[PDB]
Amino acid sequence: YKLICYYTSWSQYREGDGSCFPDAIDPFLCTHVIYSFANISNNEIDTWEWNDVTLYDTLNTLKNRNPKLKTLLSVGGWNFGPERFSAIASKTQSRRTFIKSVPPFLRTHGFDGLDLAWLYPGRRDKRHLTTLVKEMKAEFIREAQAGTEQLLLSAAVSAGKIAIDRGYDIAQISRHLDFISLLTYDFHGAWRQTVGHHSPLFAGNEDASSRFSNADYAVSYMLRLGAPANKLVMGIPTFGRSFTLASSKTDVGAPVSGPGVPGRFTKEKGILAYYEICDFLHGATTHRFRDQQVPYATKGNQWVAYDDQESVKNKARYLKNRQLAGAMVWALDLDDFRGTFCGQNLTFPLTSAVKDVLAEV
Ligand SMILES: *[C@@H]1O[C@H](CO)[C@@H](O[C@@H]2O[C@H](CO)[C@@H](O[C@@H]3O[C@H](CO[C@@]4(O)O[C@H](CO)[C@@H](O)[C@H](O)[C@@H]4O)[C@@H](O)[C@H](O[C@]4(O)O[C@H](CO)[C@@H](O)[C@H](O)[C@@H]4O)[C@@H]3O)[C@H](O)[C@H]2NC(C)=O)[C@H](O)[C@H]1NC(C)=O
Repeated sequence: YKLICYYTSWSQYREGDGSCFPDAIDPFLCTHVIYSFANISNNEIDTWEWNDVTLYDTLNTLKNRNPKLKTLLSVGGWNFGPERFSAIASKTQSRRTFIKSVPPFLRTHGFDGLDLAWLYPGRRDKRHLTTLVKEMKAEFIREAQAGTEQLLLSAAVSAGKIAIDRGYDIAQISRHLDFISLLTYDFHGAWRQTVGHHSPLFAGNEDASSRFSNADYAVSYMLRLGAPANKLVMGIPTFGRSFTLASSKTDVGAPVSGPGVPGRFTKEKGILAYYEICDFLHGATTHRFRDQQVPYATKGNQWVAYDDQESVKNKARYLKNRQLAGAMVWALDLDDFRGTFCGQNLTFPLTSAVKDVLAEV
């Protein structure tokens, strides 16, 4: 099984213990580690942060301890305008220029592949995305003639039915990608004025109309559309989504006023790292959706949807049962990487729980 793990560059800036650098990563935890995110300048792949060249080197030295470890550099991301990807892929000339700049950059910095994080292609982009993937892969095939191991090509893809139907030719890109990571943790949050879980595994016979907004539906749908199970990787989150309640009601459908209060370390309204959730739990009431198989907690007027060791193990078993290629984790820097916030002295408790299940078979 593959265990794909993302590391985000901006996590180096969090204060105190929240600060995470590539060397905090256990070389034997994941099979693949993806660095997020690279930029595109003058239609060529480029660094993003001032010290990326140094962090690339730090990350890639983990391979001196685990020679089987593979690293990839992810291009795009949320702070990368989707329109920007749009413009590059739409024109043969700018697309060729970008594709050509990739292999030498990857080789120079010691990466084993490129991850595409175009979030997200729209109806008018579907054809160009296919073109981008095909031609990128052909270039990688060509570059390997030089005697070096062929570069890997992956992509992070929406798990939302409407997003999938609108922007992706799944049957086509599946044949050119080495693996596809499903973003199965964005099924709510988004700004909708009700309380709900962003990463449920199953639909849950209760208050539903989404009926498409759960991991099981997304996986089934991808398989139906033509993606082979052996190229599909299921996304598992290591963060939680928070809400400020509008009333004293805590159960399903409870009214919400806006996102939750920022965490001390991550400092972003609406999100909390798992290590911050471990702290938040002291004094909170914990619950679990029996149908969706995911937990949530409340304290004061704060409501948090998250994943714990039990739900993450549950998701890992599910993907093994569907015979998928593996799991993807977003993100290592949001897991209890120091192993000092969540109690039982274990570094990366969530990611380790997934790895354990995956190693059972
Ligand atoms: C990821 O990559 C993107 C895309 O490459 C980076 O975005 C660009 O960032 C640069 C640096 O801040 C910046 O380019 C500069 O633009 C100057 C003028 O600004 C306009 O830029 O913006 C309006 C937009 O509507 C245009 O209509 C105008 O024509 C300009 O283009 C431009 O003057 C400046 O060019 C200087 O070139 O710099 C040289 C050398 O210092 C100087 O001698 C020249 O006289 C000149 O003034 C420069 O090119 C721009 O704002 C961003 N543009 C784009 C394409 O988005 C992004 O920074 C990067 N991200 C990260 C985090 O690295």
